[PDB]
Amino acid sequence: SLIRKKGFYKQDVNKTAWELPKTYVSPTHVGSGAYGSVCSAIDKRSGEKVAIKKLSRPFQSEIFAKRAYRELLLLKHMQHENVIGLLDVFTPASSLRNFYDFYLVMPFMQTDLQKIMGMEFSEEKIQYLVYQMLKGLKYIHSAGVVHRDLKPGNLAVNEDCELKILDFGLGYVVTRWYRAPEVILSWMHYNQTVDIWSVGCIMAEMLTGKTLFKGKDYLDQLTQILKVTGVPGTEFVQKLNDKAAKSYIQSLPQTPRKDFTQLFPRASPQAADLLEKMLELDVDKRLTAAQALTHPFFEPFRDPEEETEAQQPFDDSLEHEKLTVDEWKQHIYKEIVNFSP
Ligand SMILES: Cc1cn(-c2cccc(C(=O)Nc3ccc(Oc4ccncc4)cc3)c2)cn1
Repeated sequence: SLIRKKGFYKQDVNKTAWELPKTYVSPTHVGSGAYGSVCSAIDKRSGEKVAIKKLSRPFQSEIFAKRAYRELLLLKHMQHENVIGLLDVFTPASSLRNFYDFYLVMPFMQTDLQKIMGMEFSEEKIQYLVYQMLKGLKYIHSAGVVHRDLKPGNLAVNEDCELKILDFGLGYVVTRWYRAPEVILSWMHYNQTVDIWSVGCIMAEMLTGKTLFKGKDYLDQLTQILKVTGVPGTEFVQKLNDKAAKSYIQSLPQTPRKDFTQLFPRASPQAADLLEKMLELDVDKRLTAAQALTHPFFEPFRDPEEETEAQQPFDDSLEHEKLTVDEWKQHIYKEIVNFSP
């Protein structure tokens, strides 16, 4: 029996106890989150900087354990340069009795779009960033995984504006500025283009420095959205499965739509055209990621070779299962043992 597996040391990070393999040195607090915390560290085998997320009591309930397992599997499955992935995964535990937590090792990302937002970007920087976003989205979408909560805080960037999508595939009055109207209002069934709406919202915010859509409640956010999209016509209205929402729309002053040239008076024609095609209420007309990648806005950067798809769909399998915390610990433990970098 052991206290922790050999080649592990104990060190305080941000005033909590961490247990790390010897190969990871110089841990430095990065952030504390809702289900874990993150430090940066150096892999002395190569001197590369990595992020390490310590899961916080993942085995306190079945909900917590399923969540932790899902994050592990989603990170393991995706292999794309614009989608954050798994470099390593470990636990200091030597047994199931000793198994209390585990750690995920990922490439270190300096910051994210939320921290460098607020300000107006050059259209070339917007081109590069949004192109990377759409490549990552095309990949996870091709694996059958949607994000559903894409926002600037979910888009990590390093100093060279290399971008990785975070937190893919996961009440009160939480902010929903970047969520698609069909998600907020559940007035028709959604598809993968829910993320494309978010891209539009983010791109607009880069062009203007101002958040496109806010509002204290869902009705106010809808009013702000219709200011931009215009009140939709009968073709869209017929697709609503919410009869009260349909009646509400048909009873509004029928305000026409766009001149996104007028809405975004400093954007290029290609930027405004792409925004027009992403900020589209009709979920069957809104661009997919793959279609948006073909748009003239990305011509200076476009490389179809980089626009890869996942070779296999994301496949779990236990996603519907209702198991005990002990069984979830068994499966997670197996996955950690079987990992290979
Ligand atoms: C609860 C849940 C989470 N997930 C999930 C799924 C897929 C990816 C991530 C994720 O990006 N996680 C992640 C993001 C940022 C992290 O922190 C950094 C900080 C700096 N550089 C790199 C990573 C660590 C983990 C999380 C599914 N269910």
